[PDB]
Formats: sequence, C-alpha cells, structure tokens
Amino acid sequence: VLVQDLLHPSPATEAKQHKLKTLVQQPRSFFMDVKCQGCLNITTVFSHAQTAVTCDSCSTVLCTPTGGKAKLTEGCSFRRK
Amino acid sequence: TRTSVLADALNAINNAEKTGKRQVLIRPSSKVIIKFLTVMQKHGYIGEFEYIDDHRSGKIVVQLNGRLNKCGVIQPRFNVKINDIERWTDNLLPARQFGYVILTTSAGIMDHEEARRKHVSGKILGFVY
Amino acid sequence: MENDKGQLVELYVPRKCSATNRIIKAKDHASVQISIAKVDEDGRAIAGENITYALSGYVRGRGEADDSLNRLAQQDGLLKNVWSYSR
Amino acid sequence: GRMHSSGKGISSSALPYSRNAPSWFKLSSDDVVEQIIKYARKGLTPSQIGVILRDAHGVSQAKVVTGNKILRILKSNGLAPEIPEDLYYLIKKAVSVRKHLEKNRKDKDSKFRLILIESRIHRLARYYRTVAVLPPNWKYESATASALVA
Amino acid sequence: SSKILSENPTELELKVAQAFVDLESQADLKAELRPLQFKSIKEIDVNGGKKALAVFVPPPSLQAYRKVQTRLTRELEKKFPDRHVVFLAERRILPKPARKARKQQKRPRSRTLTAVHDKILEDLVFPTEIIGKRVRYLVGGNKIQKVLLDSKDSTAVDYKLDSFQQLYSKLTGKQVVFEIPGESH
Amino acid sequence: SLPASFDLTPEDAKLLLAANVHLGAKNVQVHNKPYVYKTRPDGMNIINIGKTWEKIVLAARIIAAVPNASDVAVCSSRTFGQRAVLKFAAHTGATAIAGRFTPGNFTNYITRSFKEPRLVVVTDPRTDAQAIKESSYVNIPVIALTDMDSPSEYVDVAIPCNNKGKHSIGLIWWLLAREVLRLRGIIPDRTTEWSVMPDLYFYRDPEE
RNA sequence: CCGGUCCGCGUACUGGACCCAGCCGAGCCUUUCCUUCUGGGUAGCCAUUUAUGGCGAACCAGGACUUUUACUUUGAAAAAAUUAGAGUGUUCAAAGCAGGCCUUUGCUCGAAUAUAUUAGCAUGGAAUAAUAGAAUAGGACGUUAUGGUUCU
Ligand SMILES: [Mg+2]
Ligand SMILES: [Mg+2]
Ligand SMILES: [Mg+2]
Ligand SMILES: [Mg+2]
Ligand SMILES: [Mg+2]
Ligand SMILES: [Mg+2]
Ligand SMILES: [Mg+2]
Ligand SMILES: [Mg+2]
Ligand SMILES: [Zn+2]
Repeated sequence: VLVQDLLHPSPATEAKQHKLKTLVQQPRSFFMDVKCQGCLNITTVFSHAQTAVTCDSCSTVLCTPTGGKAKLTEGCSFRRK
Repeated sequence: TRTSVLADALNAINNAEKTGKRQVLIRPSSKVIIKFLTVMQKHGYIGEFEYIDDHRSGKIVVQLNGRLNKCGVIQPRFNVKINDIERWTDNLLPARQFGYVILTTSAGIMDHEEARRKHVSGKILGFVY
Repeated sequence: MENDKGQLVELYVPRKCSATNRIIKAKDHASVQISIAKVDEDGRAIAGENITYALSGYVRGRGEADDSLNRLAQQDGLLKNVWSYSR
Repeated sequence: GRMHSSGKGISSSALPYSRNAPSWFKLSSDDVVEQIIKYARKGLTPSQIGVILRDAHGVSQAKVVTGNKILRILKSNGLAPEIPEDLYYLIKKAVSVRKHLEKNRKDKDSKFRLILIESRIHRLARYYRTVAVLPPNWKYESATASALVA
Repeated sequence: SSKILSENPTELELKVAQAFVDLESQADLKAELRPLQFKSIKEIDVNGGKKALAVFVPPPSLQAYRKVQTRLTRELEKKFPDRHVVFLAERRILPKPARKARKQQKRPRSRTLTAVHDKILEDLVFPTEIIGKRVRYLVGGNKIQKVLLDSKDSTAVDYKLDSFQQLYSKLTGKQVVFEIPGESH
Repeated sequence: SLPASFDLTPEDAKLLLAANVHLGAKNVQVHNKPYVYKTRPDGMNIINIGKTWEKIVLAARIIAAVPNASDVAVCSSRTFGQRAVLKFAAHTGATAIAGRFTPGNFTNYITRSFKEPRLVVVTDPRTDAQAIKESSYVNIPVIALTDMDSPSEYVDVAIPCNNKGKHSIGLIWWLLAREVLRLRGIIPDRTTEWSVMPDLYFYRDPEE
C-alpha cells in the first residue's frame, strides 16, 4: 500500500495493534466497581490487579491475581468506571 | 541506543520515498527534525507534514510527493568554515545548480545558499536534493 | 532546461509516473499508458476522448498498480467508494 | 535492550495521555497522602505502595492527584529509606546468592549470576554518588552487605 | 467593587462584580462566592454578532473557580445575553535568558511560554478534557494547531469553539482549530 | 462522475451471487485486501461485488478506448474460460487466445502467432503467467480477473471475482462484452435486454 | 522606465525609476527593558516651593557587577624570499621590479593585492552540544523596608 491515511487509521484495525504500537499509546486496562455477593460496598479494583483485594467489612478475598486480568470470585459483579 | 533522532527520521523518509510511499511516520520528534523538515518543505521536496503530541518526544507524519531523491544526515555535525562550504557542496551535491546542504548556524538552520546570503556559518547538519 | 537566451535546449522532456512521480525512462518497457474513455450522459463512450494515466514499471512490479489506479480514478470521479484512504 | 541479557522484550506500562485525575475520582490530595504514609510505615517500598493504590484504592497515578511522585512525598516527610529501593533489592538478591554459594560451591551458574548483580550494584551506586543520593565515600562491601538489608 | 482585585476597575468589571454579588442570593451556591475575586475582564468581538468575555483570575485561585464554574457561567450568560464567558488564570511568562544576560533564579517550567500557551489552551475548554493535540505544518509556512476534545460534557462548549479559536489567536497570535472527533454525527 | 444509470442494478447483482462470483479464495494477499468485505465462517472470503461492478465498468471503458477492436487480446489458459474468450472475440472483434500461449508470441517476431496487442485481458494471473510476463516486456497494459489468491504483479486493472468457478468466469466475460457494446452504441441503452445469454460463454464437457 | 551620451546584441554609462516582488538589515509593541552607580543635565514628569520639591536613561562619559565553555562572523597580528595574482615588449621567454613622457639643465604612475592558520588577542551571534542554578530552602526582591553582629 503506497497511499494510506496514517493520521486517521481505521479504529477497528487501530484496536488490534499492540498497546505501544498505536498512534498514541493507551492502556487497555480500566478500573471497576466490584459488588461482592455478601454485602454492598463500592470497592474500586484495577482490572489487572496484582493484589488479593479484600473488602473492608468482611475479610473475604474478592479477587486473585493472575498473569493478566485479576479473576473476580463467584458472586462478584463488576461495572467499568 | 538511539544516538541521532534526525538520522532515524531521514532514514524513514528515504525508505518511504524510494519505495513509492506518499506518507511516512517518524518517531521520535525534535526541534532539529521539525526545522530540518521545514527547509525540505520550503524547497518543495516534501509536502505538508503533521506533528502529533503524545506527551513524549512526539511523532511526525510526512507526506511525500516523489520529488525527493535523497536526504541524509552528516554525523558528526562537523564544524564548517565559510571557505569550506564550497568543498562540501561539491562532494555532496549532484550539480552546482540545484541541491542544498543544510547547516546549523547561530542565525538558525538554513540551506547553503541562504548561509551565503546572510554571511554566516556553523556546523553541517545534512543535505537534500 | 533552457539556456540564458531562453531557448529550450532540452530534447525529450520525459513523462512522469502518475502514482510515484518517477521519470519513466526511454527503455522502461514495463511502463504502460492507461487510456480510459469518457462517457456521455447517454451511456455511450465518446470516440477519441480519454482520461489518461501513466505508471512506471517500478510501481507495476511491486503489484501496487491496481491499488494506485483505485486511488487515482476515485479522485477523478471515475470510481466511487472503492478505494479508501484510511486502512 | 536488556543491559545484562540478549532479550529484547518491550513489556512496560503505557501511561494514558490524560494527565488529570478521572472524573469519577473523589478522594482528596490529602487522603491519599495519609494513606501512603500509613502503608509506608508497614514497610512497603514506593513500588508496592503504588501497586496497592491502583489495585485497591483506584489511585491510577499518585502524581495526577497529589502533584508529586511517590518517592518525592516520602522524602518530604522524612520517610525516605537510606538505600534506594531498587539498589536495596539488587543487594538483597546478591546477599541471597552469596549465602547460597557458600553451601553450594560447585554452583558455577550462581557465581556467574552474582557477578552480574554486583556489576549492576556498582553501576547504580556510582550513579547515586554523582547525584548525591549516596555519600561520596559510600562503597558497597560484600562482607558487610548483610547488615544493610537483613 | 471589592470583588475586583484591580485598582480603577472598568464599568464592565463593576457590572460583572455586580452579578457576582447577586448569584449568592440562592443559597445552593453562596458559601463560596464571598472569597471569589478576579483581576480583569478582557472583551473582544467575534464574528456572528457575538462578543467574547474573558475573566482573568489569579492562578492560585483557579481551583476554587473550577468547582462552580459550570453553573456560574450559565447564569452569567443569562444576565449578559449574546456573551460567551470563559475563565482564564493570569499565568506569568518569564523570557528566555540571553547568553550574556545576568544570572537570575532558574526559570520554572510553569513560567515558560510553551507551558502557559498550553495552559491557557487547557483553561479554554474547561468542562471537557484534551485527549490529543496536533500541529499541521502547511506548505505555505504557517502552522496550525488542532485540539481534540473528549465527548463527555461536550454540550457545554459544542456551540462555541469558534470563539475559542479567535480568542486563542488574540492572546498568542498563532492559529488553532478545535475538533471533537468522537461526536455522535 | 458517472450517471446513475451505470450503478449496479439488482438484476446483475442476482447473477453475480448465483454464479458464485462472490466466493474468493481462503487466503488473500495484501494487495487484494481492500476488495474483501468479510470472511465467511467456513473460510471463504466474500467479494464486495459493488467494487467488482465498478472495476468492470472501468475496464470496459479502457477497452472502448482502443481504436482497432482486434488490437484487444483476451486470454484464458484455464479450461473453464476457453469458451468464454472465444465468444468474446466474436462479439466484440477482439483477438482471443484460448488454451496454450506459445512463449515468445509477443517478443519473438518470427513466431507464427506473433501479435502486438495494445491491451491484454487475462482470466487468471496464475494460470496465464506467461501471457502476463511478456506484456511487461513490450509496454502492454494488463486487465486481469483476479481472485483473492491471484497475484497482482504487473496487473493494472484488477476485476475481483472467483477465478476457480465454472459460472463465475463466463458471467464476468459476458458482463464485459455487454458493456463494451453499450458504450460503442451496439446496445441502444443500458436497460435493453441483450439477446445473448450467459449460458453461452460457459465451458461444456465432451459429454453434453 | 528617452539608452542621448559613453563610445553598434550595443548598453556600459546612467537622467528617471513609479520600485513588482525578492534579499541583507535596524528598531518599537505584544506578560518580553544590563539589576547597576557617579554625573552631564537637568527636559518634561507629579511643574501645588521648574533648568529654587522627587524622570539618570532624555544620549554620553566615568565608575560597579558579571555561570563556565565549545562553535561560527569580523578585525589587529602571523618578516622577507617562495606560492597565487595586478601592471610593466628583459627584442620573446625563464626572469626582473622595473618603467613612461618631443627628447627635456626635468616632468612623471609604480614597486599592488591575495593566501597563511593549529595556538594566542579583540569582536558580532546564540542554532547545535555540554555546564551551573530554588529542596531539611542556608532561595530571590524591598529601589528610600526595620533593626543587630561584626569588618574597610
Ligand atoms: Mg514549492
Ligand atoms: Mg569524495
Ligand atoms: Mg547547487
Ligand atoms: Mg531536486
Ligand atoms: Mg527495544
Ligand atoms: Mg551491555
Ligand atoms: Mg518500565
Ligand atoms: Mg445562602
Ligand atoms: Zn464485601
């Protein structure tokens, strides 16, 4: 392809690129509001969390760190902030 | 490591122009790169180019129009006396009637013809034709 | 190229590629000259009245000639929404 | 890349273009600071405090909220460690390898790795002396290293 | 006139301060208009019959204005019709030292001309946040900035932007174009 | 630009899909990427026949620009396309090259069937590689019917279609013949039904 | 833009550009000024007591300070011979620095000019590449800010 709009790449193909290979690098992670099933308390949790986050009320582990995104425990619902 | 961002910029421009592409992406940007491109743009060897701010060194997208034969840096940026400018244009330029040697002088970045007009000299920076 | 008195001492002002602006040499036998007929409002091809493009042998060798014509023809109205600037 | 390897990995963090706090962030620039000091007394290094902040408190960057980087805040409250954290972990690993080497004398691989870590210590300690983070007479001693980290 | 932090305020500044001593009548926003002050009211004429009103504020006082600026502008636009109201902080620009210039204290980056023009370019579009800036270098020689704004809170500025371009041109002399790439369109 | 009477009509669009023209090869080269609309879950690539139609109209306009109709050479080495090119030459006056292409027909001027076409039209760049190669020696532009796996080297006008279909080849050739005659004025207008049927131009086995 | 003239594209000369644009500059304004000291000296501010109250920048001449370089412009300096090079019928030339005038009880062009180059000296500029600065503030201004401790 000799002629191509480098300043306005297709947003579909722009999203398949590596996170450092976009026009402006941008994280694909986000922060979430996590509802444990046991109670209702807003707890902001990083999507790629490295910590076994526990809610303040009861000392129950909410998520377990993995290689990539943290895994929410069963009964825990997330909403992207 | 990355020792000359101007060399990276001109190599990308050369590779895109030799391969027939009409646009090229340059990373990283700098003041010297932008002022080098403005001289090339001023003589018509390239078209409009665009600077993208990413809160970092930056990126540039240059539009090529096929008139550029070759642009390059001179590393290191040798000191050039006024009497030595004649010798440099003979070695680097294809003829005595066209082509420009880019210098960095205390009066600013300019072509060898402009440097003779304002009677200034500095360090050699590159060439374009 | 002309002398001081202004006479064009140049013989053979050469053609240039429509895609890459390279000079098409005298022995570049991979270079072609596309001739595309003009069509009147009745749907008829107008005899001897054409839109013309030239491609150097370099562009054709890389296989980009087809995509270059898509771009060149779309800018001239010969085509609609077939070539996209953004990929 | 990779000063002491043949690797060419590029994995790292990619900061967002926005330098401002997210609209949904409600904590003040103070409440984060008292949170940092509370965690700093538990013994966390600046790397670990930042990990906990985004992992459990939604603090994407301490700089976009407070205005200063994490190590700058600790040094402003007299909580800066004497040895910088990264230099500490290189010396601690070298201590661990040296402790392993005296019991496994034929482990020539650990001997090769120890030279890399100590070379990395000396380059970093020399840098810290030019920026006046370490005293000009500061020198890393293998014999007395266990005192500094243990 | 106590609201004005300048000696000999103009009639326009008095009228604006007269509005400032009237919006606290409703107690929803009153606990914060006592300390609010401003230094100047620069007004220019934009095309289309409108007029740009620039309120200049001490930079340390900027974060106090930012807390109520969204509401306060809407009623100030009601009191003064066909007026576009913006709030700018009076940042100080320190000139670049010459080589032979006598040594002064090291110039902080917030006082540099690049930072200040970037800063006023940020105060101009306050409800929205900048997600990207581009600079075109045209073949003619002139340079044009492009600023990309977030679609969130876009309705506060989406009918202006043209006032901003001329206002930015008045303050700095350079050309800028504001675009919101992610609108519904 | 172009009158709206030249737009893709629903009748022709029905023909193209029924002839499996829209079925492109599983693997697509980078040069044919703009012509792919979407990949079908089995693996076949769906051809954007709107783009296919416009290339056909563009190609027919180039053919109409050649003064001598016999100077246009239509080629097919595939057996599926041999009948199509022979009938195209009869209707349009072009020069058909069915079956084997003798190497040197364009460069060796003492061969028997030594031709000098002003334009060469190819059914498939892969099976007609020899015909395409010599055109790049004597400044001959090439129009080619290309699948998603067909090479694009030295091809100026690419018609995106299914090269490996019995009905796809015949239909595309039939469409070109109709448009060339419409521009020449043989067909009175773009709405008159053509006498010739797309069944002619279709390859017939020795069984019948 | 009369090319008259000067000595026939001629076109040099040169009245005359009305300067199209372009090029080398200089200041002033945009938040942007050698912080200065001692006069001239005071002219106009703040002219209510002037060039009898408080515009030292309203430009000089006599003092006081100064982040360090590299680089590049210009200047002085780098002996003569040699080199390049202007002039000059040593009969030409290599050379030489001679020589020329109506014929002289004497008149009279000259004997240029360039180049040196690392180092040193003075100088304009401030791109490029370094360097220093305000972080436990021991930081900067108060022109006439208030004292105190010392020292000349
Ligand atoms: Mg031009
Ligand atoms: Mg050479
Ligand atoms: Mg030249
Ligand atoms: Mg050129
Ligand atoms: Mg790398
Ligand atoms: Mg190494
Ligand atoms: Mg990293
Ligand atoms: Mg109230
Ligand atoms: Zn819970």
